[PDB]
Parts: sequence; C-alpha cells; structure tokens
Amino acid sequence: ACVTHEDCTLLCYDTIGTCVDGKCKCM
Repeated sequence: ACVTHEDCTLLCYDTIGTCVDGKCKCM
C-alpha cells in the first residue's frame, strides 16, 4: 500500500526501509 518514504513520512523511519507486508508502520 506504500509507494515511498514520503508516503509514510509520519513513520519515524518506517518498518524496514520503505514498506513491509503492504503496510507502513514505524519500528
């Protein structure tokens, strides 16, 4: 569901590096 870091800027630094399991979540 993610496209890039910008698409998940709300996340501290995403889960892995841009997206995982089609779901964007901060570690």
